[PDB]
Amino acid sequence: RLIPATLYPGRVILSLDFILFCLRLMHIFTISKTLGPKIIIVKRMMKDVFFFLFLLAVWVVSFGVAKQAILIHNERRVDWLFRGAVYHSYLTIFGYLLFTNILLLNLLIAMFNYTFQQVQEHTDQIWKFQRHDLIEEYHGRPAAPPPFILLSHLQLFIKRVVRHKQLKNKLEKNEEAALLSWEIYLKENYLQNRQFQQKQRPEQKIED
Amino acid sequence: FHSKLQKVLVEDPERPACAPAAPRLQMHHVAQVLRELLGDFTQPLYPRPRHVTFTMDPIRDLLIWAIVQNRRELAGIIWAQSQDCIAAALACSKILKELSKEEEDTDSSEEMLALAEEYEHRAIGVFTECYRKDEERAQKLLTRVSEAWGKTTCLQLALEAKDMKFVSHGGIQAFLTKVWWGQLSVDNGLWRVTLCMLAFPLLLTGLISFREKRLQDVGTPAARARAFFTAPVVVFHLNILSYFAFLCLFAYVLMVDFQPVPSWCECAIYLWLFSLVCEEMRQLFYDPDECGLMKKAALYFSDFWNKLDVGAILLFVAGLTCRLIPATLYPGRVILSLDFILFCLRLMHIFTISKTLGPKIIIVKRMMKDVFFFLFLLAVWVVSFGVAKQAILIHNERRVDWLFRGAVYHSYLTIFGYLLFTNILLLNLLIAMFNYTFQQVQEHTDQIWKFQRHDLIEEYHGRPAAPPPFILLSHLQLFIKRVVRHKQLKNKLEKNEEAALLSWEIYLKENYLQNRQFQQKQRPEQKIED
Repeated sequence: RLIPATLYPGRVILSLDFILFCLRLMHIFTISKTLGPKIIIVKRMMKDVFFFLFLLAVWVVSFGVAKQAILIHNERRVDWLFRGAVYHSYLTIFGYLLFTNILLLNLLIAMFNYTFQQVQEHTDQIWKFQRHDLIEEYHGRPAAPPPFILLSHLQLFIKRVVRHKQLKNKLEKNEEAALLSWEIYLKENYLQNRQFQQKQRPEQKIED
Repeated sequence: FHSKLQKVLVEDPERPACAPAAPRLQMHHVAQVLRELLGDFTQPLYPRPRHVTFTMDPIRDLLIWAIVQNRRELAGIIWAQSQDCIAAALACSKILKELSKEEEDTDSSEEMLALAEEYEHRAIGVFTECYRKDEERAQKLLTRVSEAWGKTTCLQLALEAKDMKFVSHGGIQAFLTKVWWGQLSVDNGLWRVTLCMLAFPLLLTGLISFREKRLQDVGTPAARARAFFTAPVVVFHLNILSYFAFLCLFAYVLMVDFQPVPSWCECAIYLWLFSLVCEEMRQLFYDPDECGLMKKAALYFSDFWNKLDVGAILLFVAGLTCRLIPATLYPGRVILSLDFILFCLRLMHIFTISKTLGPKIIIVKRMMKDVFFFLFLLAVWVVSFGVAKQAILIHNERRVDWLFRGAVYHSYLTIFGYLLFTNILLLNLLIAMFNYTFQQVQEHTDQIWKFQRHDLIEEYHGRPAAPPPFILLSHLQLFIKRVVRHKQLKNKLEKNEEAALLSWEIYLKENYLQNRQFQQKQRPEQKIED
């Protein structure tokens, strides 16, 4: 930005900054109950791509190389062959069918489904555990929109110059005694029911 | 065993030389057939002849006599008081599996194949008892040459006996991962290893990790440099990078360096393709156990990945003449291009190391079969509709050359774009042929891959410590040693220490048997029977 002459080298930095901004935008679905755990599993899906790229792009580029090799055998054009091979690879990607739809697709689908299987039980627990950190963070957040939040950012200084009661508070002792007695009664009921119901197991009956 | 023992008894000719009228049974006769069953790698258990005189370990021989003729209840009773009970428990399974495939029966051939799977579990359950009392002392008995079982280790028996549930225990996998690295620590990662191998001046700083902190705190600059080339993972990374750089160079000369005077990389492609086969001299030539040369050739031919590696030279077979006379441009580009394609296909073997995609390549190598016929399910109708495309055009025309290009263009357009049959009818055929053989492989692929890991680990342990580009210095240096097995996976311990190790094993075996019987008496069916 400071020196705007570096157009050709410099557009890519800001464009990839935009791409990373968009990637950071993807965190919003943790609130979504139906897609929160889904983003959770995708964050573990991300690993297989790093190597499926080496499984795909290398052979795509290889066949692009054979495309230029078909053309002519011997030529000396570093700049021209770059554009030609780029165009050939782009055409191959847009269109190859023997390897893309048949051989690679099931590799992809299988690498997916292997780690898709057996995650139904645990993702719910993981996401319902991770909810609380965001809930507490946004509880502790100021009550102003980010565009305007400066009014409180310039106002939270005088209080310091001269935990919340929602998730952690002190009760009155007289009421707490009744609460503890209620808890004692319910614990006694639970233990009594638990032992009464566990004595009825068929293995326990056979042992008896 | 009786029949084969009779055969070896009658076939030995200088045994009847003293008295041909009566055949006399001796000790070496059972030993020879026992070696035949158990494997070539072991020396004969009973020495050749050349009051009461016990042999060493007088229980192992009674255990063989009980195991061979399939005596279930005697077998456990005799094994309950054995000297070494991982090696014996694995040899008892190896013998049973070997002698349970050429019996010509369905009753005892099925009984012994199941008794082997039980001595398997005995060997597994004894070893996890040792692996939970200690960590370092639970592997020194994993790799120790046994003088009472044919001078072989407890790991080579399991590996060669097709023990699929023992070499994938976890206590076996930790020991294999430990030698996959060497003397350096394992809790480092792969990204750090690549960062250090890419940047040569990146090992003298506090980046890479180490175990046996005597060399980590007081770090010797000379030893630190040598440790990485000693490590086999570094050798593997150098090999993969060298092969990939070679393949890129071959692509480069395919692109632009294609001169009648041999381009600066023609001799280079010859020599660095020889770089693959010169190591093949080591893999094929080496026989750690006494094995036949024709058996070595058959084993090499049985490997489809090795078949692809050979097919690299097989498609060289049409390439050297095309290079020698470069006028055959139009016929000759395809040979080298398909050679590149086969090179890329051979490059796909690298993921066997990848824990998450190793078994995945394993299953894909069995996925490859369905494509051979789905091609006949797809391409034939694609070409058929391409034919109808030209049939729509005009009815009668005589242009062999022109209609070829026209039909090729029509088929290419149809492939690029048909939608009624591609996405709807064919897709689910494909997906189903996939998912049918996808289902029910979750349990076995892990065992198969964890079994196949050891061969690559041992190969790269036996590999030289130099990169393929430079490995010629050792290829020209491994000749003077010959002119005038390793201790990592097979070594001899000191007898005084071995006695204590065997006593520790005896104590843990007793504990395991005691717990096993105490826990099996508590089954509900057993309680009802009681």
